[PDB]
Amino acid sequence: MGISWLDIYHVVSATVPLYVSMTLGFLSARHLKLFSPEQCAGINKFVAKFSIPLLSFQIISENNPFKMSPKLILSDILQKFLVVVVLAMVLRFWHGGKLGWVITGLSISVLPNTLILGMPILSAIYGDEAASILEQIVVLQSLIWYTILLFLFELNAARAGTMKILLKAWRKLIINPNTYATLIGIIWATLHFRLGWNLPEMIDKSIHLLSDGGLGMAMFSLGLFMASQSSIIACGTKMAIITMLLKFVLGPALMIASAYCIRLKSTLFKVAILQAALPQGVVPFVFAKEYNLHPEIISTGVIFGMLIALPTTLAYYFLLDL
Amino acid sequence: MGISWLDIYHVVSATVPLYVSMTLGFLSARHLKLFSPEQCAGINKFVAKFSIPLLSFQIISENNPFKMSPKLILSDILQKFLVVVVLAMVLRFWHGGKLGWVITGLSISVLPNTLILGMPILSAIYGDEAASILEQIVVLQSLIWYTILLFLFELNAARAGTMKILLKAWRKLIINPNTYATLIGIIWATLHFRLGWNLPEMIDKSIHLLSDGGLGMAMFSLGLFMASQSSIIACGTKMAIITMLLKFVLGPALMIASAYCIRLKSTLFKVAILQAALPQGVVPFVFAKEYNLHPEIISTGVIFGMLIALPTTLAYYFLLDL
Ligand SMILES: CCCCC/C=C/C/C=C\CCCCCCCC(=O)O[C@H](COC(=O)CCCCCCC/C=C/C/C=C/CCCCC)COP(=O)([O-])OCC[N+](C)(C)C
Ligand SMILES: CCCCC/C=C\C/C=C\CCCCCCCC(=O)O[C@H](COC(=O)CCCCCCC/C=C/C/C=C/CCCCC)COP(=O)([O-])OCC[N+](C)(C)C
Ligand SMILES: O=C(O)COc1ccc(Cl)cc1
Repeated sequence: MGISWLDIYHVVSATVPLYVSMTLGFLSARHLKLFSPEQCAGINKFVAKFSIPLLSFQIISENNPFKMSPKLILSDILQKFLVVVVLAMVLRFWHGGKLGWVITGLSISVLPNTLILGMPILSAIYGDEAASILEQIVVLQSLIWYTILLFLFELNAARAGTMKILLKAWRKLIINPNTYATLIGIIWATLHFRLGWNLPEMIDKSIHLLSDGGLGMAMFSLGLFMASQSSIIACGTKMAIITMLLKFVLGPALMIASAYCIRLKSTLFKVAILQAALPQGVVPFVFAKEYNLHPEIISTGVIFGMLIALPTTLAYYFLLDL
Repeated sequence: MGISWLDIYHVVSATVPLYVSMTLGFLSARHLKLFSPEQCAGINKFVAKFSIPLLSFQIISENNPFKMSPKLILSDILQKFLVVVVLAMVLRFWHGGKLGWVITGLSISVLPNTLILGMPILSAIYGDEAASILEQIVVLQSLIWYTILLFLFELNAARAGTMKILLKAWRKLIINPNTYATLIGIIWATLHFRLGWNLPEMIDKSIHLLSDGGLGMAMFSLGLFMASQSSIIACGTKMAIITMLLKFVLGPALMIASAYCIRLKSTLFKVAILQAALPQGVVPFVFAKEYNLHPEIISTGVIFGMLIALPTTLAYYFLLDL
């Protein structure tokens, strides 16, 4: 069946540390009362300005741009376009600030946590044939989709003529370290994998020194933020259910539609579909907190996702084989 | 001059990442204005409360108490006794508070940086045994000397009769994260090296996620604090010389005296002496900044010692080697 009992344990081992960090952050902010809200904001700003950009640079620079499969990229782009279209259509009939929910909808719908909790799960269920397609997904995710998400965040922030707002958002984006990180990362990937240049050991050691606890500190900030809320389900039960349906019932459905449209055939099809039902991630939450765009919804989604990501992933895996 | 030129590159490569993190912190605090003073204090608090204790626990757990060299421990204790007596005597006849000055002196004089700026250097200049000796010294440091320094910090904070103040310092020490970290690390090292109780990966992964970036974060905090002051050499002129002649002319000299007192022989007599003539670690800084005890003096020493680490250590190597 593939469930075994020595793989769903690998999943739990990969997931538990992210929970230990969140619990430590929450206890520190709530019961121990170490960090004031300003200090928590400073920690989150450090995560968003240094850890995340450096991790994105590493991810982009450690993958060959000339080996990425065009079909996978087309499928990912089509999924993102479809989710944008459906969210825009929904926000017209039902619901002021409409762009804010689009960013939130995209954050919790088409940005799975493929980096950490998507690697062991999928690598075990299908082997190494799924441990080289989830890096093509993660690199594309970081570069293209975090650049676009940051542009949308800046545009929304500037909103509160028309070319003035776009110009202001673009000007604030070029100063954003994430853009520089992604651009330098892709340039270095091209150079390394075409001309063979190797990064000097000093620079690699410096980057690995300053951006090694990025995931742990991100979880710490995410746990700090839930110390400032009244309940674990900050948004509410009704909104939490929608947050789950937007991540495990809509994202996977749009990914299946995109894969069918692109006609994915080999394990690419199943890995592409089953990686869209993965946990939500924390980078979207980090951005939401930094720009203060419905952080409660994102962070509430992250927890319950990471809880229920195993049963849903196994259900999708059983469905696919059928 | 006989030292192989590759050693110089090893030292420079081991030292560059720390300077890079320091420069990034300084720029973010002073030139980019990313962090307010409260946010910098929060980052330093996070480093001191979650990164340093976990790193110390790791260091203690990955050492075997039953292979420790008694002569090395006696030499290390005798250095700190000699330094304590000499510092008290000099502060007695000549010269706030004496206890605070004693703490600063014992933080700038008998607490070098061995973990990072000692292994690649003293192991690439002497051999492989030096790595084990430095590991033992670092374990002694993080186990007993950091705890004693924290107790002294708490005593100074309380002072700023005797039994009541000592009791208050003890009460404030038992809850300190470092105390619990070291007291659990020693017990776990005993259990793991006497019974084979390997630490489950679910816990090692959590500890690493929350402690890998501890060193980079400490350097970043040092850079932020240095940005807080006006000039790079904040302490002045007679506090940047009487702070380095106690770390490179007294810290090593009293180790040389203690080595003859204990009669260290072979490589030990040299590794144990040249490890004392190394730059200051950032943990004593972190502590001083947390407790606000003349942090400028420690920061200046840390900044100016990493530059002369190679000249001074080389001079000691070519002097003792005779
Ligand atoms: C068995 C495995 C070990 C598990 C830990 C259990 C230890 C023994 C049991 C209890 C004591 C432990 C208390 C620790 C919590 C901090 C101190 C405290 O106690 O919190 C605080 C003091 O914290 C602090 O400064 C900062 C928090 C430090 C958290 C430490 C996180 C890093 C931990 C590193 C240790 C590494 C351990 C290795 C684990 C792997 C082992 C295999 C005092 O508490 P309070 O009530 O007095 O005031 C608090 C309540 N108010 C605010 C209302 C007065
Ligand atoms: C030989 C040994 C020594 C070599 C050391 C090598 C690397 C050191 C380590 C990391 C890089 C140092 C940080 C660079 C920051 C650039 C400025 C910036 O990221 O944007 C900064 C903003 O930043 C920040 O807020 C965050 C600061 C932290 C930067 C983190 C960057 C992460 C990206 C890393 C990729 C770099 C890889 C190294 C190169 C490898 C390929 C050759 C904008 O200022 P601006 O001038 O770009 O535009 C400003 C325009 N206006 C003047 C109008 C304002
Ligand atoms: O981080 C550094 O470079 C200073 O070296 C040490 C770091 C942590 C401990 Cl517990 C002891 C020494």
